[PDB]
Amino acid sequence: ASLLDSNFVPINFTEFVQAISNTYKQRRIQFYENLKR
Amino acid sequence: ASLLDSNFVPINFTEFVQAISNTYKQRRIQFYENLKR
Amino acid sequence: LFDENYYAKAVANIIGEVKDPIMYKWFSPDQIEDVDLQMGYQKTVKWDAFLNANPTTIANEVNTISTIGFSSEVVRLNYLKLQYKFRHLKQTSEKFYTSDSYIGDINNNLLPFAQAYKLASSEIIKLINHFVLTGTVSIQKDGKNQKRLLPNMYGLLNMPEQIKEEVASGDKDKMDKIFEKIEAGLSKLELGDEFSTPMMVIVDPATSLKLVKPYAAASSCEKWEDVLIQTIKAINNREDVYIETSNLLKHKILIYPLNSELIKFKPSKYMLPTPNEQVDKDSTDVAHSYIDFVLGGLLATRKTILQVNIKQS
Amino acid sequence: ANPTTIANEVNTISTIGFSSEVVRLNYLKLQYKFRHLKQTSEKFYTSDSYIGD
Amino acid sequence: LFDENYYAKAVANIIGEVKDPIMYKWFSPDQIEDVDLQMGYQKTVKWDAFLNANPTTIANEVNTISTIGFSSEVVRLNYLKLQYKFRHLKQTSEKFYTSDSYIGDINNNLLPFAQAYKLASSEIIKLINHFVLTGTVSIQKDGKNQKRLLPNMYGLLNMPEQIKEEVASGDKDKMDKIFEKIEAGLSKLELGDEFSTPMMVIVDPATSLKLVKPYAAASSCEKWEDVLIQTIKAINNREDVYIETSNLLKHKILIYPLNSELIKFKPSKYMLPTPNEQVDKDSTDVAHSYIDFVLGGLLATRKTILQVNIKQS
Amino acid sequence: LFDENYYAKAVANIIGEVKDPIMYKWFSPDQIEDVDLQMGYQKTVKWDAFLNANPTTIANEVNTISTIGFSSEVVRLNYLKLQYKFRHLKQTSEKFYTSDSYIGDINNNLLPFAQAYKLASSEIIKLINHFVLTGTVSIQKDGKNQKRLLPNMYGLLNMPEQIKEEVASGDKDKMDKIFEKIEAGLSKLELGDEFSTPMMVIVDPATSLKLVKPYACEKWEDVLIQTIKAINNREDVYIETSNLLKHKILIYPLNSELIKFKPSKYMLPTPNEQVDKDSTDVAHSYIDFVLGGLLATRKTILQVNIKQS
Repeated sequence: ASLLDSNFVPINFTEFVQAISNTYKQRRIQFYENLKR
Repeated sequence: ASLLDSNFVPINFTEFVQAISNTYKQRRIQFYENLKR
Repeated sequence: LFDENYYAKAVANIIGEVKDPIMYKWFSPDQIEDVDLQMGYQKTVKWDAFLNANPTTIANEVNTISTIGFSSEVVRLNYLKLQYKFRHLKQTSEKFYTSDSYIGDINNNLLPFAQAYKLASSEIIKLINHFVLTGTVSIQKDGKNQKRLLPNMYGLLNMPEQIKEEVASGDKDKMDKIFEKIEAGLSKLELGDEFSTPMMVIVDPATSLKLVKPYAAASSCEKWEDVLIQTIKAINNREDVYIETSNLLKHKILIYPLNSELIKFKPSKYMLPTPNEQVDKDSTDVAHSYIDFVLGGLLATRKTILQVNIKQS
Repeated sequence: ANPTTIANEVNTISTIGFSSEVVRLNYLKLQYKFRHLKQTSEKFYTSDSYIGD
Repeated sequence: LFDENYYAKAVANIIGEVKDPIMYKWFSPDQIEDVDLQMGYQKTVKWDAFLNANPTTIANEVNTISTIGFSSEVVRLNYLKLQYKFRHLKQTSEKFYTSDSYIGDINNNLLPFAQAYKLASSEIIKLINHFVLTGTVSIQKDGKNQKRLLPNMYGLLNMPEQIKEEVASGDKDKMDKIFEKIEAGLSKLELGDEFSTPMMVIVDPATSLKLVKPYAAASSCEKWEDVLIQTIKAINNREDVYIETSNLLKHKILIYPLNSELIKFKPSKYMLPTPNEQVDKDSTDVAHSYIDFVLGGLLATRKTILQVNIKQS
Repeated sequence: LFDENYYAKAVANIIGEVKDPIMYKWFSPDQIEDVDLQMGYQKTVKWDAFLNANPTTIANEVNTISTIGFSSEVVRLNYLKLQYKFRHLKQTSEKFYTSDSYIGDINNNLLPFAQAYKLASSEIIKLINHFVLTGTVSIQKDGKNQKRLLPNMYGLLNMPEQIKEEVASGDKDKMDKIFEKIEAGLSKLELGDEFSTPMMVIVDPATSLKLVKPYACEKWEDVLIQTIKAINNREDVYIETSNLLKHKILIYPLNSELIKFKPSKYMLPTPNEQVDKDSTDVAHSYIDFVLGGLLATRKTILQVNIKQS
């Protein structure tokens, strides 16, 4: 579950926090995919 | 309306408190039924 | 409600594990009748009738007839509401405190809500049983720093206008003297027309261990308990006699009838511990909850409780 | 402490505390040594009644 | 949830605008691994062997022989939870505070929740980057009045047991002197068998300015940066050398390998700012909110980081 | 909302038991116009036109024609948000206090939310009426310990740049002297082209008592009505008595072109969403209201003050 997919529906604040963490990790991965040294 | 049953679904805290009181009363009656001096 | 209030849901899930109060064994099923009140007083009215003269003989024509009168008595019972607060872990934080075979913060003495509630409820129920037996509220073994209570709030041990016998300190280990005092009190009991009823005795463990002795030269085939049961049967018309042991007592013997016409317990329907809706929250993982309970509601007739106190000084 | 009487307005309430105890059981390993005859030396100590010196 | 919690909905709709941390550039994708923990510690056990004396010559009869000893080390990484509070306008009250082209009270510096959260998160991410680079938490340019952190919580610049070189105060203008110190530190580095890895260099803006001057008459083709790249390639076996400039640094040069076997960053999965569920609400238009974040989790081997400090006296 | 929040439902069901403010009797229906604000200032712009010269006769060929100009004026009105807090019984705890013939603790003077809200709203409405009539906020009969308000916040009595007449202390009981001051102020009133309007007079109880004595078979009240009818083109003159005033007389037109009341639409008491709760049976609620919005033209209100010493 991530905030990148709008189809995600958080049921409670716990799932909301987990989704935030997953979104941060996914953006980290995307940044390294788009990084070109 | 008792907490022993599962069919009862409280709608508010007042109903929940009444259910607690009824559960205590029912447990007392059951204790007296099972009591053997 | 259960979809929103997890604390209410957990209380519902764990309310079963709390054990029944031990005070239920001190009363017959008919003697306990609940009332719907939290704080305040409730009045009970009792009505009697009396004969003014001898009956009239109905013969030929008569207009003037003997009359029957009526009278009433009013008794007031006070009830008091009391509350406790306890700390616990926030529900959304337990995942960071779960362990291999336990949940909670041992170094900080923090528990999940269900376990904390169960333990607190058990302690409160013990306090309620102590009040019901003794009529006093205190958390010290010396019985000091007692909480001041309202009038018309009594227990089985401090109920006024009952029979009170005392055994002297030099006789503290003489069951013959103890039974002398017990029989004197049993003679002074005034049950009226309700004497044909089962009777109940509550003794402390030391007294029970003295009762299990053979009757005293020491005799055989008869115990002091048997002697006591026969003596009580003498006054209750060969009815049932029950004996109970309670560590709450101390050098005390308490004898009373199990008749709802003489002693009746009318407790509030909210006497046993009940959660409060208010839950203190914060930006940390520590929350606070509240538990409520109601005290009061013992009604008795005068001179129907025998209280024997053994002195040590 | 003694419970708190709920009347009018109040927010200072008596508390119920909790404690945890860790019970620990220790186990100790001990050893003895004893002298005896070597296996191959028994036949030189096998008396008619018994075996040994 | 989003039908009930406007603040949660706003956070979900605003989280995209918050930019990525710049510390990701200082590491390789294989050097960052998340750990599921908010506050606490992680342990790692490493075994080692050593020679206690010269070897023993086996000639004729001898039973006293030199020994080889063994040791175990436990490396502990601490993770610490931190929180900030900020004030904002209430959602129901935002309408009375909207303006022609903006929402918020300029006179009192009150903001809508989304904008306040975004700005606060940006500031917290800046603080996190500063911690990861330098290993200290402070809000003063002097660097004093630091927060007292737990032991075993270090950054790339204060990691102990690493190569540290100091360029004298009178030689701060001489790039050849600076390069002499850098070369000495590069020689003292000990990469072992994991030497073949890309290397990372972080420099301050002034040093970046000094690096573009021609190598020393002066050379007409090569610069000091090219010489530095060749020198580092000599010890990393002609692997890639990446150069970065950070305004956070002041007259300090950091050189370290981008190898997960030598340096590993295991941050908490909750390290980056996260909103808290608790919201303070009164009868006024001002509300308060909380942001949580976790610090800690840098692990490095001994003598694998070169830290060159240029004295500015 | 009415199933989740009980207090909102109670306010909805009991909001119809609060009487209308008595300040409505001092204005015509066209004079009151709400605005959408809670706190701050709102600027009102009044546009006017004027003739620069005599009109041009259109005969044969003409290019140079008389012009009509325009002018603007900006008036700034300040509004202030005020609040009160009151204690009441909690909804879940009402059933333990629902006695017969009354609900609530008589001994502790604790009420259910609906009744407490209704009473508090009535008191706040009385305070609002006092502000509208006088322009000051106070809870003392002497009028001391006044709350300091913002500028550009005026009532009918303290409005600046109006006609002020003062009757000397020695003539406090001389209706002829008071009437002389009233005639002077009525002469100094400047209504212009809007003079054909009904007029409103507000007096204190003592002046009301003095207005029924024989004129020195005619009454001072009749003489005053005739005097005002002499200037308002023989239209209605309404006379009102208020206990909020003390030795004061207020005369002003009931015309929306000269005096206009522009209250905030949240002026009347409104419950606040915040409710303070704890583990006991007592809870606290808040009521908000907004003050300000009176606008008038210069020299259109006559204020007569009878000095007592």
